[PDB]
Amino acid sequence: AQNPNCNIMIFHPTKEEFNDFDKYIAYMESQGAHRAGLAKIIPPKEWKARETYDNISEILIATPLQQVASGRAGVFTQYHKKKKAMTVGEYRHLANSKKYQTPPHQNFEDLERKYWKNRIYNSPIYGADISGSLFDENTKQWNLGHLGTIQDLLEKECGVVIEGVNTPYLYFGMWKTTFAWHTEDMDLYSINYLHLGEPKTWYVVPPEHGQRLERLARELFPGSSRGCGAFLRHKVALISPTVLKENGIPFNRITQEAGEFMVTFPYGYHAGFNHGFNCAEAINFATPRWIDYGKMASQCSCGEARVTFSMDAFVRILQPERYDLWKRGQD
Ligand SMILES: O=C(O)CNC(=O)C(=O)O
Ligand SMILES: [Mg+2]
Ligand code: NI
Ligand SMILES: [Zn+2]
Repeated sequence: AQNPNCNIMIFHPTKEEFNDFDKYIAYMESQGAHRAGLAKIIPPKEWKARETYDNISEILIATPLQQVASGRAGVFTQYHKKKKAMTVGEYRHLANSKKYQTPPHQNFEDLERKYWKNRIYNSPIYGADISGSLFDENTKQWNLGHLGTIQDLLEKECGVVIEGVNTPYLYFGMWKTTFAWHTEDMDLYSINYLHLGEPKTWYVVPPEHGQRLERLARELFPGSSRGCGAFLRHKVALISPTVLKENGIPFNRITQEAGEFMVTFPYGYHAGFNHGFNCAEAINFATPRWIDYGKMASQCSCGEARVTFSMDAFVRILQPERYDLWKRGQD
């Protein structure tokens, strides 16, 4: 069995290997990369996403989100308070202000320590989930707006044509902006490209051990767990590496830098934080190996998770027994 300890693997494809996206994902899986839940892909030196980032300041962040924490430093939830619209140039200035800028630090490990010590005492503002793309249309390799769609994959594997679309999203971050513990909708893959700026630290639980994280989360968030049998779908709970280690939960960590891709694999729980002002692009995708995970994915039906239009067909076709309850939660 390849990668039996479920370590995060780092790949360096050549320019020839960077042509065929599906083939390279399957290659990484042949080497056991999915066992970690997360892999890093460093593009060949010949590749670029676009020519420059000099002209992005007028992008609008219609609904910036202030991430307010409750709990203790290692075990907390966050809610998202909506703020007034601002441009990416305005948001960048805000991120660099004395109130929000990254503190002085020695290295990524010192900054990680500072994040976990101090996160709860601040409320950073995240420009998340903005439909759009920063890949140039002429970039033919690993262009996150030109991937094969999940609807086409379902149709190819199962024969059923469905409605829905699959487009990328932009994330503008600052110091301490946080992504809560989650797997993707319908336990899909994700791919995330860090276009510019400061790093993103990731934590990940191997898919084979996801239920250990879920059991811990029910213990640590007992009100939330009574409210919903899949409350991590709400994407609000944080648990620190120290707390995971104290509770014996298998996990790994890695820091993504600008110019690097990360892939999350089906049912790979992940969480993390941004080091300072940055911009990422991410999208969900599927492969044949996903279908079995999609059929078994948990679902939130309490009303909180509320998701895209395109998840309807995935539930309806893959999970017909659950569909009526799930759809009630959507309405
Ligand atoms: O970058 C972020 O805030 C969160 N991204 C992801 O969870 C992802 O790419 O799957
Ligand atoms: Mg612009
Ligand atoms: Ni994710
Ligand atoms: Zn729920």
